[PDB]
Amino acid sequence: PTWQELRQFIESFIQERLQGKLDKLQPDEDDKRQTLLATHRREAWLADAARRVGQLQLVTHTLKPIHPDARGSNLHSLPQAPGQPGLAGSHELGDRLVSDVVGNAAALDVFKFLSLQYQGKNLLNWLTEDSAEALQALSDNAEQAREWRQAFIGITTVKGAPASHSLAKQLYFPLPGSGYHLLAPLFPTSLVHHVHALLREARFGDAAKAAREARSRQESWPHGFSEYPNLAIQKFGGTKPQNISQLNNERRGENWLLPSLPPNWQRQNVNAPMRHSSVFEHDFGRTPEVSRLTRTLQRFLAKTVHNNLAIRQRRAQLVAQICDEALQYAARLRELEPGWSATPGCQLHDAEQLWLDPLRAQTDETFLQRRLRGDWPAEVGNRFANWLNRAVSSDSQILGSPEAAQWSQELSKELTMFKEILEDERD
Amino acid sequence: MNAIHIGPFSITPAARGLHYGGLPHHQWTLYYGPREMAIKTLPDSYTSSEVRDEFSDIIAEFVIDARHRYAPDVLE
Amino acid sequence: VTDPEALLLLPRLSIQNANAISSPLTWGFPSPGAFTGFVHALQRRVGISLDIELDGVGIVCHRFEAQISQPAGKRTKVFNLTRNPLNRDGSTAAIVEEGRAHLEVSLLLGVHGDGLDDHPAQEIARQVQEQAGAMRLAGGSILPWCNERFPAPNAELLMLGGSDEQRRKNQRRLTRRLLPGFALVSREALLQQHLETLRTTLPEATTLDALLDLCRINFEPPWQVRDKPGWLVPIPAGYNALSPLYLPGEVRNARDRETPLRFVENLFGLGEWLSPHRVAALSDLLWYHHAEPDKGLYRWSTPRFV
Amino acid sequence: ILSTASVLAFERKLDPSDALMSAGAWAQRDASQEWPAVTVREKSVRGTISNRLKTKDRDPAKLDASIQSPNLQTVDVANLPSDADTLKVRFTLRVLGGAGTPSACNDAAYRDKLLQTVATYVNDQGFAELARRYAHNLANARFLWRNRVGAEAVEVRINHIRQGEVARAWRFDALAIGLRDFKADAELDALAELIASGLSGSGHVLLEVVAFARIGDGQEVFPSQELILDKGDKKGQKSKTLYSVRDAAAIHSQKIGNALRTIDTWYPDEDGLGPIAVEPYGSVTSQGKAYRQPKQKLDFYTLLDNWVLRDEAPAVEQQHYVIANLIRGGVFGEA
Amino acid sequence: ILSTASVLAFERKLDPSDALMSAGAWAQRDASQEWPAVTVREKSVRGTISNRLKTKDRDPAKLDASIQSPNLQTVDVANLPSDADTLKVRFTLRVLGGAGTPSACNDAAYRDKLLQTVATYVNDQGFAELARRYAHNLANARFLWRNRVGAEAVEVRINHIRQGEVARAWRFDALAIGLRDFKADAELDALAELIASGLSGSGHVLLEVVAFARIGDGQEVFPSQELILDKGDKKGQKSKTLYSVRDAAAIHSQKIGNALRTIDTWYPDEDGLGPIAVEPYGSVTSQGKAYRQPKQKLDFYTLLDNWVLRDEAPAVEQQHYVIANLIRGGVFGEA
Repeated sequence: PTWQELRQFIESFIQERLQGKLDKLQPDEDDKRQTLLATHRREAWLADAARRVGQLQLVTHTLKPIHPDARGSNLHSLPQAPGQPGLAGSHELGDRLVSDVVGNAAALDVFKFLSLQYQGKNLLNWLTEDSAEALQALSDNAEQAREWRQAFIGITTVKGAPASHSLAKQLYFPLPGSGYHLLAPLFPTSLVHHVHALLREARFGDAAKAAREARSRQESWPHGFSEYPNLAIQKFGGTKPQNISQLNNERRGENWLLPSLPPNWQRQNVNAPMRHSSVFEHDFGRTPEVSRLTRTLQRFLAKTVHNNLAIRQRRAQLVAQICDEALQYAARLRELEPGWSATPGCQLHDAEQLWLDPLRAQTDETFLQRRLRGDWPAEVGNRFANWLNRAVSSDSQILGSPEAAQWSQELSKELTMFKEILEDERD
Repeated sequence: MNAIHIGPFSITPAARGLHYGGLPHHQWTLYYGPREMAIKTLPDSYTSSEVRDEFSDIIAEFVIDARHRYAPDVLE
Repeated sequence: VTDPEALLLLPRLSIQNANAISSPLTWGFPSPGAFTGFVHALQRRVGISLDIELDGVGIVCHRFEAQISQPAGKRTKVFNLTRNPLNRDGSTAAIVEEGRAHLEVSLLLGVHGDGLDDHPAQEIARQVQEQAGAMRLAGGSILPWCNERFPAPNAELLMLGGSDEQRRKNQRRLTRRLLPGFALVSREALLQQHLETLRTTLPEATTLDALLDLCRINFEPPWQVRDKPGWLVPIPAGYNALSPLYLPGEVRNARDRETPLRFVENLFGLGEWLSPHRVAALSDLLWYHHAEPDKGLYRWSTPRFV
Repeated sequence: ILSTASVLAFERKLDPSDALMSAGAWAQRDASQEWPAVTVREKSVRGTISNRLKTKDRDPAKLDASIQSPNLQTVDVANLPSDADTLKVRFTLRVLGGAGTPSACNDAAYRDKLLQTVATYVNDQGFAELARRYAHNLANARFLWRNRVGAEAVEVRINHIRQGEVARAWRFDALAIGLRDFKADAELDALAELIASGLSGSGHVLLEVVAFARIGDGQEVFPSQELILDKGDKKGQKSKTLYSVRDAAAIHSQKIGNALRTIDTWYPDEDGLGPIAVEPYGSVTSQGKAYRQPKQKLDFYTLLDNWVLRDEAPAVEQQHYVIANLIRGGVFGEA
Repeated sequence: ILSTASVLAFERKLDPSDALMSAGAWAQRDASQEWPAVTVREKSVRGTISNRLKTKDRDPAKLDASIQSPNLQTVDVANLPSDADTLKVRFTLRVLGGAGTPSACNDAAYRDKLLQTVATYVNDQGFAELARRYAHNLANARFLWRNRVGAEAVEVRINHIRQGEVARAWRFDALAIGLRDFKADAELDALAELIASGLSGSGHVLLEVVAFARIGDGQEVFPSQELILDKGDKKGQKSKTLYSVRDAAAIHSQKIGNALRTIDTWYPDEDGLGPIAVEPYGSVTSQGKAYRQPKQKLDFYTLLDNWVLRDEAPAVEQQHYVIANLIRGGVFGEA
């Protein structure tokens, strides 16, 4: 409201900076105190700040995370909210926006001179309006106030020509009718800082650590937690993260990338089940994916029926995943030897061996090539269905009610699909 | 440094220090009385909170095993 | 934007050092925009001479290996780097952390045009395969399968089937060819409905938080894990406008002074990896460009999926 | 006025695959398709302090206290098996066409001038000397690096794969062909003709390069060491890590490319080393010194602006160096 | 002023392999290529209190309380079978040569001066005493560290492998050749000449060294032992882990190298202990005390900075020590 309290606050700020640099320098002689107070104690420091606001730039998307010998145009722009559904971005950052600072590592003090809360609001939004308390609290003269306001508000607007350096990325995009756009991307350091802050609360917050301790104590808690596995660290500054930006000095490197990985990103090995009796209960069932699927079926089998059919839809989808993995198992059985099924052995699951090794029809001209064609083995999934019958809960309440009927119906449908898949293996 | 006492638990280091990697290290030992449960090599740059958090998983596992081992009987 | 008249199966392609950092927020499998741009570069280089159009790519990703390591004492991971050459004064240059990945993917390409009636299917298939064998897919060289046991040619299958059963058998055989992999599809509808579910759970929740909730493992107190419909990776869903579309000669140090440049920001969506037998047709897996250049929104998606 | 393009980038021509390393016996190199791969294992080392002291810890008490604390590391080691004295290193090389064609260029006039300069280079002498030196660096197994140092016999087999079959098989004695002399041979000239036709062509030329080194039985092979930054973490890590693809030791593609590009014998410093890798500002990482400095008129950038803009065509050796940089690639262009 | 280089990295000459240990019988050691390898099995130990107390638990009550409840461990143990008395240890040594040339050097003039220094050494006194002591350390089985301390009879067979065939065979009684006296023998002089030809670069020398030691039926053998960071309880109190490559006990290559480097008999202290391993600041971890400290002007770094930088040539035995350090290799050089 009053200009006098803003003047008192900025004089207190420059006095705090003066006593801080006096304590840091610790000078007792050589006239260092007079030279320190001759440039950071009066309005001329604000004039000195006029030499510092033109060097700094307040941005939300910068180019300096891309190769640091590139000099482009870092721009502060909030992207428009897309009309298409189901996709995010930096447009989702509304009032939860932190604006990055780029420039010298010594002018950055004036950033807090643009980020104080004197009247209860940020001073950049105070200087974007022609307020009555504005242009009098910092300058007695009108024209000095106007040029100081223009220089102090120019930290948001992009300086120089619109430019992207050669070391920056530029990627052509095909237009629908006969065109291209060059589309240079910038690093969303505000969005990355927001995601890194959310991950900090998720992994090292007090409530998250309390929920982790409650999980470790196996007790109840009013809220849950998360883990965020397989995170990747991408440090931008090698030894000087302050040279990248101020937000990259807050989080020193550590881009904290999310694991967008395919399910076969941790392919262990391919193994041939030689001296074993059944593939589904001894080798295929011990893989961790179908292990989590079978524990999920065990959890979903003994449950209430209030969301039943919807849960059953999920259950149907769940059971589909398991037979998918069975095909996936057969898929990596295409990566093995052509004739592993013809090796000697007392028990090697010969009922499943017509589907386990499809390439032995190349090995044997008529000993076993015509056997898979004439037999058309599709009953093996029924054996797998028997293994899937070990994935259900041993509850008599499901058998008494129609839950077992729905389970048998979706099981019959999915193994009908599995048997139809296994039928046309000869093509 | 010195032992970390968490209830009946004592995290005591070996007096000898090794140099695993290039950084100095110490072999920290977790005892529940006379029985040790986890001997782990930890850096000398670790604070007491980090040494506590290294053995906190085994501490919580032993607490869970003690809860599930000496649980009282249930009448229905 | 159109139904393909044919589907061309580029086989197992071993991409050597692909860009593992797909996005400023995600790492791992590369962007689908890289695959769509590769198919458009294939159409730009050899598609026009064959009188065909190549739009829409379905990714299978038969193998993935990340050049990463897990440091001791941390549950996160770091990227293995390459030693760049020294500067002119003999000192080590500043390191830009770039991650690499060895991929093995097979691509379904949507082919439409009169040239399908002008050439044999194996001829245009072999031409686009030998063009693609000297290109790049996500920043990595393509290993063109020299001196192994049995090389894999393409199989261009015409989607204009004479009968529904023959078309079904063709699609099932083409799915059987690309079996040890996972189709990566776009899930804008699933992410939007999960955003609505979270907004009913708690208001003023952004799409970023709904995307994050569909990727982290949520632990619920009675301690179980909140399940997910699929793999539900966070993918780069395209590019949104960050600047007005400047003139082709306006932007300094552009790639070319004939293409207009516009500064963009990455768009993040939800993708799903599925077993490819769980789709009605293999043309649903095709990733299509969608520009909408008046409003930014330079997206890639899988239209006609469900 | 023919200003330089502000972005100017070239593809990696001669892009190799990762050099897969396996083990076997000499005179069984014909049936090397079933050779078991070299696996990278872990082992522990307890060394003692042997680095230079900076005259503050040279007192006997502190030095004895430092020795009394045991220095330990974990190292990734790759060894041959104790019944396999031969290391087989196999990779695939794609000689790409359009060697002088840049990926990106701002000015159309600069692109036309650069294409005309490269076209005059092919019309004058072609890629014949450069592909001769590339075929030399394929012919001796410089890509084996430290696997080449103490080997009894190194033999390189290079197979041209046209469609799906070996179109032409070259066999070279890698030890007879020196690491520093680029002589003339008939098989080497045929390989040079194939690589130069691949560089001058429109598609690509595919080669399979296999090198058998008789290092010794059970000896230590040297794959590429992975560059992993410790990043100032508190927990001690393994000091040495190696590179593998799938339980199979390998060399990085950039190391094989650096060995293939070690053809530059025209730098203004004395050739006591011999050839160096073709780099802008002639950087050699094994020396810590950069030859072909821009204060002399023999760095790649000033040679390109003299050859293209001001039409000051340099000597034939420096033209070979410039086109070897163009085949090498790189990201150029002033701001 | 000829300052020393910041990097002076040297490669390792006399490259050893992981010495695999198998088991067998004496007088059947001629046919020992089929001998089964020693397996690293597991056993459990109950550890009583046998260490010094810290003057706080010395009370009888807490001591008896700790003794009443002792601590159990699982140890990896390597033993011979109960019908096999002879331990066989096999490794291949690779004598490279070019010991004066460093792999990396920041200063070219310092590299030239070091090359001239090593060349003047070789012209004056070549690799004759050094190779004699290396042949001594191969002849006695010092690479059997604790497999030699109570062995009844040790025999070392060294075969020069040329083109996959044995060029020359040596058979030494390793107990007659002491661990401290460097005497002369005609076969040992022939092996010294072979290692001299390998180190001078005049030939490629690979040796297969097989040591047979009579320890006893079922006796515990001592391979290399790994560091264990975490014992825990998921791993059943794993206190000792021995080294093995594929179900086969083995010694580390650097342990064989340290046993081969034990040639340094010229440290300023008394030679009543005998030779020590060649290292900068002559450090012995078992003794815990540095022979050739930097204070007494006889360590490797001051002798190298006198011999090369200031042309102050040391004594003949001390320059033997310096060239033995150059053969050993390291990361010599400041920061």
